[PDB]
Amino acid sequence: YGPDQRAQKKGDIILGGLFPIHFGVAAKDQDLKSRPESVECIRYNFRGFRWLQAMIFAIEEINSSPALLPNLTLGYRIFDTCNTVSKALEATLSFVAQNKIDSLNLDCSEHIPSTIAVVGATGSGVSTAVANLLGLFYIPQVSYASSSRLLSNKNQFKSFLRTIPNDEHQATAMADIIEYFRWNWVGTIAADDDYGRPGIEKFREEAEERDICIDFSELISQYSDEEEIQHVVEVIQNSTAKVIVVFSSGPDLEPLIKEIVRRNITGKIWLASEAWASSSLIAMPQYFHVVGGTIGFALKAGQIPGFREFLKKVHPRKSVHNGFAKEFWEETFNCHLQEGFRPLCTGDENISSVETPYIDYTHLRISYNVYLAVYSIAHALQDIYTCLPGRGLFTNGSCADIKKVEAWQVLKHLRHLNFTNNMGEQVTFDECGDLVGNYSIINWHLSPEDGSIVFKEVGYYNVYAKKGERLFINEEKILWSGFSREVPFSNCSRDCLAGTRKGIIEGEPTCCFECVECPDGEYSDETDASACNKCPDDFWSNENHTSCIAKEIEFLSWTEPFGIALTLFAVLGIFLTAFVLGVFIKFRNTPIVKATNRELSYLLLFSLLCCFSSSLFFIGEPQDWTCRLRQPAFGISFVLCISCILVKTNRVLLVFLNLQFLLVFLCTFMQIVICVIWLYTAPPSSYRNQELEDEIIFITCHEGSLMALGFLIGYTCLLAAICFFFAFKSRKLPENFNEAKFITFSMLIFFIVWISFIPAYASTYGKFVSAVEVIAILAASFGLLACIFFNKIYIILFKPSRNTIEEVRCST
Amino acid sequence: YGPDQRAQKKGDIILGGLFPIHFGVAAKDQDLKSRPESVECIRYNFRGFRWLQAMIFAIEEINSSPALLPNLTLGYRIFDTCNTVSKALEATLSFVAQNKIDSLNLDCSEHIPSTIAVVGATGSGVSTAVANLLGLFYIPQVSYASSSRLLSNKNQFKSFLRTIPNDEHQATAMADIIEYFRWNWVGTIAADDDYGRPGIEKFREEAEERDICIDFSELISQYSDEEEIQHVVEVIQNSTAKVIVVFSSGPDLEPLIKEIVRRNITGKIWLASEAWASSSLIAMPQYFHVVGGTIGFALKAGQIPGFREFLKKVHPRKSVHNGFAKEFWEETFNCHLQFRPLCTGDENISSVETPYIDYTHLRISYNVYLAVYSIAHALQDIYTCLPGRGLFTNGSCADIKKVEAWQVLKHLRHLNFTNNMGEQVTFDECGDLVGNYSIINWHLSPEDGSIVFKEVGYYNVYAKKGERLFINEEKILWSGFSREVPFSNCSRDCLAGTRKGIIEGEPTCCFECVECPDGEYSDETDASACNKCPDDFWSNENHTSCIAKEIEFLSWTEPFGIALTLFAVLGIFLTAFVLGVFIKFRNTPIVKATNRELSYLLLFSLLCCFSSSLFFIGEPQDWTCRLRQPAFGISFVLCISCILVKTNRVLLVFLNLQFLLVFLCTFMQIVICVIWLYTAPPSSYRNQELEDEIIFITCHEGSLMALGFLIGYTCLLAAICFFFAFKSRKLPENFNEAKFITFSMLIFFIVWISFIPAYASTYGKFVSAVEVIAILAASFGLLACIFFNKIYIILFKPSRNTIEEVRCST
Ligand SMILES: CC(C)(Cc1ccc2ccccc2c1)NC[C@@H](O)COc1cccc(Cl)c1C#N
Ligand SMILES: CC(C)(Cc1ccc2ccccc2c1)NC[C@@H](O)COc1cccc(Cl)c1C#N
Ligand SMILES: *[C@@H]1O[C@H](CO)[C@@H](O[C@@H]2O[C@H](CO)[C@@H](O)[C@H](O)[C@H]2NC(C)=O)[C@H](O)[C@H]1NC(C)=O
Ligand SMILES: N[C@@H](Cc1c[nH]c2ccccc12)C(=O)O
Ligand SMILES: N[C@@H](Cc1c[nH]c2ccccc12)C(=O)O
Ligand SMILES: *[C@@H]1O[C@H](CO)[C@@H](O)[C@H](O)[C@H]1NC(C)=O
Ligand SMILES: *[C@@H]1O[C@H](CO)[C@@H](O)[C@H](O)[C@H]1NC(C)=O
Ligand SMILES: *[C@@H]1O[C@H](CO)[C@@H](O)[C@H](O)[C@H]1NC(C)=O
Ligand SMILES: *[C@@H]1O[C@H](CO)[C@@H](O)[C@H](O)[C@H]1NC(C)=O
Ligand SMILES: *[C@@H]1O[C@H](CO)[C@@H](O)[C@H](O)[C@H]1NC(C)=O
Ligand SMILES: *[C@@H]1O[C@H](CO)[C@@H](O)[C@H](O)[C@H]1NC(C)=O
Ligand SMILES: *[C@@H]1O[C@H](CO)[C@@H](O)[C@H](O)[C@H]1NC(C)=O
Ligand SMILES: *[C@@H]1O[C@H](CO)[C@@H](O)[C@H](O)[C@H]1NC(C)=O
Ligand SMILES: *[C@@H]1O[C@H](CO)[C@@H](O)[C@H](O)[C@H]1NC(C)=O
Ligand SMILES: [Ca+2]
Ligand SMILES: [Ca+2]
Ligand SMILES: [Ca+2]
Ligand SMILES: [Ca+2]
Repeated sequence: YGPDQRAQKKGDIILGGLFPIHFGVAAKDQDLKSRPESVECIRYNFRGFRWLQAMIFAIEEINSSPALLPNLTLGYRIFDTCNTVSKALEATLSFVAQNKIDSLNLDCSEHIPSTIAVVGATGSGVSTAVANLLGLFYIPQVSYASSSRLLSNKNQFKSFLRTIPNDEHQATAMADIIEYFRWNWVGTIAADDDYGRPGIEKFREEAEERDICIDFSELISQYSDEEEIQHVVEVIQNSTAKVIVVFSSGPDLEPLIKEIVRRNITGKIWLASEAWASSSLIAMPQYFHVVGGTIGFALKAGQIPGFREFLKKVHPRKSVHNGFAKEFWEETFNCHLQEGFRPLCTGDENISSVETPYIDYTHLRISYNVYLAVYSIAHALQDIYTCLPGRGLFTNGSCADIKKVEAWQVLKHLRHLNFTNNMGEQVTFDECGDLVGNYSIINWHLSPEDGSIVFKEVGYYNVYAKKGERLFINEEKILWSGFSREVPFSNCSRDCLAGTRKGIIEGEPTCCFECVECPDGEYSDETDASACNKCPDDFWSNENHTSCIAKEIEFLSWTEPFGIALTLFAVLGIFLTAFVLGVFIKFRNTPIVKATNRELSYLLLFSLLCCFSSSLFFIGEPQDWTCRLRQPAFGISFVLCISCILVKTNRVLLVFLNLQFLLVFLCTFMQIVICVIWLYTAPPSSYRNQELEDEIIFITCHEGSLMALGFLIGYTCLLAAICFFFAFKSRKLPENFNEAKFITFSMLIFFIVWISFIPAYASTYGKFVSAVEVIAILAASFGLLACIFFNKIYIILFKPSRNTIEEVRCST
Repeated sequence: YGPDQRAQKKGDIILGGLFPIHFGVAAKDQDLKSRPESVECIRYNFRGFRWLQAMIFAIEEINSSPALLPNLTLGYRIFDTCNTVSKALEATLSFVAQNKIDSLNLDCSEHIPSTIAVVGATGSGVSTAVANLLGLFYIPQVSYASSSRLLSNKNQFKSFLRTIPNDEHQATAMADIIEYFRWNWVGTIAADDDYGRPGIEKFREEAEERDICIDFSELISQYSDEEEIQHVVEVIQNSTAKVIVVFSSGPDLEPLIKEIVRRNITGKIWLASEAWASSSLIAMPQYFHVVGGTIGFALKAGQIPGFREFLKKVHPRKSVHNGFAKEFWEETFNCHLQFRPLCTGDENISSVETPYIDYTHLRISYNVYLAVYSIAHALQDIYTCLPGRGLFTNGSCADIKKVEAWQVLKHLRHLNFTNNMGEQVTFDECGDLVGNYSIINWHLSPEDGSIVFKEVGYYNVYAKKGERLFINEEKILWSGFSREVPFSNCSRDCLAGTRKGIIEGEPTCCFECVECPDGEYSDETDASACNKCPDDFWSNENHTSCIAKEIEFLSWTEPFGIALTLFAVLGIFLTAFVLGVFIKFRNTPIVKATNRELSYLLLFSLLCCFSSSLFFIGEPQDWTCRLRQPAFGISFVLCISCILVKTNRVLLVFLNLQFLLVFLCTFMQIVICVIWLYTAPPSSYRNQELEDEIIFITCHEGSLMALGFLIGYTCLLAAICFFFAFKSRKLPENFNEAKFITFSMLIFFIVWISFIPAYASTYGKFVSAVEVIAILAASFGLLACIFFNKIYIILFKPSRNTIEEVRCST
């Protein structure tokens, strides 16, 4: 009536199931020279047998309780799929044998039992192929471990339900894990089925959202040959990425793991999915120098309060409704049962003496899914049983009949299901028939007692919280590759420090770059800069281009000690001129003072008080008003002083008011008219220039027109030359204590100071070019004050005042 | 047993058939006392009807010929799938009904026929679901239009064969088309099934190798609701990529196309796969402002001779074995068979424009023809087997009257036949067939206003990589117009003055051009690193290419240097005239009155003084700048020391002593010029620090103390002579010589004082222009004062009486 090896028991209501008792089929090649024969399944799976026992224990538990489904019993027909689509299709063609006869009008035993619900398959290709056929007859299929997203399409899979979350949240969780430890450079490996490809595509979308670069991406399989495995290992070994993300199962990853262990490749960081993070085919001590320190996902554990004793009650003779117990007994103890080199089995053997994954578990993660997968169908049937007329889920509020139940009525009550389990948590299904739950994050260690691999919990993924606040990882429990508390470095290129930029594009992806220094006018202080940023105006870049600092303004100042030293030599001149004026005003109507002109000497001593005070326009910060008055002050004061010297000597002044006060006004007026035309045609101005150096701003003054500056100096030098020539011709003539000799000396000192000044102006730098124009004024101003006046002051004031000051003297 | 309407004919060997007579099914989802019923198909498909008629015509043509399978007949049973997996599984269960009883031991009618082979489905999900159920019983399945790569796995699909190539070459061809027209910013759209998804993953894998950046990737479906369509359209119209690559079919693309038409989105470039490049659902003229100008692939054509005449003979009452003809006659003429009027039987098939009779090429109908003939040649190879040469265990043949499905599968695995067009047909180890592609482009007809597909190229799968694609650019209208090739790059290419230089958290295809700073350049049209311009060169103005620098010095061939050279040669040629008059007119009282031998040592020092100015003209070198200053120093101290001991007033009374006072005064400067050059020598120096455009060649003088000593000693010896000669200006002796000595020593100081501003006021190339005139003025002033008045008296008219020993004494 189907497959030979089966577990079945009769009752009023039949359920079906499909479990992996073997890992696969025998690898043989069909040459088709003869009739094809049925294939054999090779490797025994003990986890699958425990999952099968979960169904039987749940069904018997419901059969023993009068709270759930009174006066009604359950049966089962359970087969083996061997992780192959063909054997699953052979079993599910037996599930639909009665339903298909009525649809094909084939009209032969007529005693075929009916299946109203199936606890579905493990893999996601097997489940799709089963659901394709079960959807024709609306038979519900409650899978416990199929987690592909493609089964959430309710246009194609009308009657599919599951008790496991799908793989969108796990891909997003791996993206959060990679983003958490600050990595960019990864690689991906997938199985070539319906479980690997959507997980890798969702992870690729999530990683491309968060700027994570993928180096290599490969597909592997259980039946891939040797050349493909060698090519994948060459792809892995040619890469600098340490972090590798795997969506695969155990049987699909075991060839690649064995090949990587054979070449002994150490130092990779494996990120595991739910299928192989707890797999005993890969969690072996022999491989721990390759796969140590693996970080992986797990489901949430469950409590079945009587299950281990039921596992221990197994026996190959007392299990008459289980056809799978005999081979479990043979593979567990390595012997042979006599059919009613391997020795003969006896019934007196102990389950606890052999370490197999049948009772070596510490948690229940998929067996709890099988437990709820039976209890959901049981509460759907109970919801059918307890209905009151007029309040059903049908047209007129009518109710289905518990004596005559059809599969689509159970499907309709499974679409509206809300029941509380043994822990007090509520179980419902979505509009896509899904169920949601948390994840655990575990890490592979090495036991110090027996050397096996221990899965220690390091964190959780809480699916109910807001986006960005879901992952929790404790870093103090992670051992990277079984040791090495340092977090490993797994991004492409090392970061550029301050004063550099990411700079050069290469043709590689964005994660790989270089480091280039900034120019000499800009600043950059950040890790991984893409450009260099310009300083604001009147700022210049700091050394190493980390920050930007201010700029220094250079001018002659009032408070620096050189300016303080130059102010006192211009104050001393004023208080020496105001002493000569004091002696001249107090000691008037005396022969020396009255012998020459008294009124011209007052106008000469006022012009000297203007010549000393005209040097203070060259000290300080230049502005507009102190550069439009800087040159006319010197010009007018010196032409007034030189005119008063020239017109006073009286030898060729009156013999060739007064006629001598009118030769001063014209000579100063011809300079005033120049200084008015200059300021009303082309005025001087200030300037803040930055062109000599990039770190010093100089404050200088533009003089405007140079012709009006040439006239200003040429007229003064012309008048001093006329005075020098007219005073040189009277040096021997003694009159007023040999005055023309001292006038000649003063006009010589004026030209000596000018000729000494004209080298020094064109050879100095800023803040020192306004330092020569003060000493050039404060040398001529004492040279025109000493020679004319100090000899007469000595005769008037000191001891020659007894006899030398008289009208008899100062005549020869 | 099975579906209601079918096309069925009895024979000795029965073949199956699965064709899409309809496009899809309706939507009904509720379970309120349903006992849910059969789903209805909606839209009629005439192209699928033509494919079904191709299979029927091939079977009838095989049965008419005595040269292929004699004394035997072929039958058929053909169903409809409506592009649905469930509707195909209902028929496939009817196909395997006899074999299924034996496996389950279900045991009854016994009249169930046995199907030998199935002509497979169109879609790549429907074919997978059929192949899963058909591989149990080893019934072969030959598909005419499924092209997914997932069907090439022979561990899972043990009995599946194809007559259409898979989609590796199509995705590689799309990558070659994109690389040919030089784009790097595209987008992708794929159908959400077993057709679109591996093809778009293969295209992504090929496009990462060729440096093509993808902007967006989205998935569509036939039964998508409204919100997904609005989201996909909003993804499309935020992108700057004009090139969109679609890998889907007609019914899955139609809702998105309708939504893009209603929002009037224009300007995009569509790249079509084989499925919708000839689809009439998308190629409506009302959509031409959106999808006009599409570039797509197409298969290779075929020839079936009497096929149109077979198509023109369909009739609802003369087709007794084809139960699909009644709905065809209703849908073609919009009438009703016994508000739609009542049909008569006499309507004309050529009066209605449908895709049934208007095709102009056969592509998939030839695939159905080749499928049926492949099965027939496998049966003929079974039939003509010689005993002892079989393909079975002991070399034994099969039996044609008791044939089974696995025997036909074994023979189809070893099939090699020739078709009506003269080629060879065989399947490889994955049951795959290899073929070329044609590349077509959508135009608008100027007569009917419809859409015309014009061949612009071919893709050749038998050539070496990089030599497969052929495209004729002269035949492409890029949107129904616009012969210019469009632009799809993320950023425009940089120029030679700039560099490709930013990173934004954006893909490598997107950048911006940063201009090179003053001093750098590039010289390529896409440069990832701006280059520093080489040494002694500088950027021009736009940093697109840089030019050399200008070296600044006073030169021999510039006219100013020529003028200085002439003014220095005139002094030598005037000194050699005074020396000629002094040598010819010797033992005469003017020449003999002073020291004659000491006046020959002064006209040599003047010849050295004029020639010492030629070290300041030209390019500075190491030897010129090491002899530039000592030559001036020794020549001027010799020329001043020969004047100092010549006046004779305080020289011999305060060739015995004059030469021994010349020698010490020149030796005291020779020792300085030896210590300076053997302790701290001067050197040449090229400097670029003043300006970035001009290099200056100047000279470092080394120590400044040994430079100050020369000038100080020279001015000291010129001041002592001035003081000693000023005190004798009135004394008349040898024609008032001390007055002229005073004038010469005054002119020397005037030239020095005039020189000292101009050295510190000039720039480069003019600072060596003042040091020549300052030497050529002192050298003329130390000659004109001394050696002209005497020459005038000796040579010209005062030679009669003034030159005598009675004169030149007072
Ligand atoms: C104040 C002053 C007029 C300089 C000055 C000072 C004191 C002096 C004492 C006696 C006599 C002339 C004197 C000139 N400001 C002008 C300055 O900007 C620029 O000056 C020059 C710059 C170049 C060449 C010459 Cl030829 C001069 C002068 N001259
Ligand atoms: C050739 C020379 C010695 C300049 C020279 C030329 C002709 C001259 C004629 C008469 C007398 C002295 C003369 C000096 N090269 C020196 C030059 O580099 C630098 O010179 C100076 C630079 C700054 C200050 C002074 Cl004080 C001098 C001089 N001096
Ligand atoms: C768009 O970008 C592509 C590549 O990103 C540019 O194609 C390059 O053009 C230069 C100039 O002849 C060639 O040297 C390169 O070999 C081309 N690249 C490739 C990959 O072939 C194309 O020119 C750009 N189009 C623009 C800027 O209009
Ligand atoms: N859900 C996985 C299968 C799976 C989950 N947990 C497992 C444990 C063991 C083996 C397989 C599994 C899939 O879709 O393919
Ligand atoms: N190649 C398509 C099938 C196909 C080819 N041409 C078509 C024309 C119309 C519809 C479907 C098709 C597939 O694999 O799915
Ligand atoms: C790359 O690695 C560095 C450590 O070298 C780390 O600080 C950084 O966050 C990583 N990720 C980036 C740049 O995205
Ligand atoms: C890996 O690198 C080696 C270099 O020795 C090369 O030969 C090989 O083809 C590479 N494999 C890849 C890129 O898959
Ligand atoms: C393999 O790699 C491990 C890692 O350190 C090393 O200890 C060992 O020596 C290597 N070789 C073998 C043969 O195990
Ligand atoms: C299930 O029932 C509980 C209690 O009646 C209710 O609080 C909860 O919202 C229900 N769940 C759903 C999905 O309706
Ligand atoms: C998931 O985890 C969070 C916090 O760890 C917890 O509050 C929540 O109850 C968990 N979910 C379930 C269904 O227990
Ligand atoms: C597209 O543009 C709209 C309008 O600005 C914007 O709201 C949306 O976020 C953009 N992106 C996508 C993916 O739709
Ligand atoms: C669509 O837009 C184009 C220009 O963008 C315009 O010519 C055309 O008429 C539009 N079609 C409509 C509004 O139907
Ligand atoms: C198929 O038949 C042709 C015709 O003789 C022959 O040339 C060819 O070698 C055969 N085999 C293959 C694999 O094409
Ligand atoms: C395929 O394309 C090439 C290029 O034109 C051509 O030579 C060849 O004949 C075509 N057909 C076949 C069957 O190879
Ligand atoms: Ca009970
Ligand atoms: Ca690359
Ligand atoms: Ca025949
Ligand atoms: Ca991005």
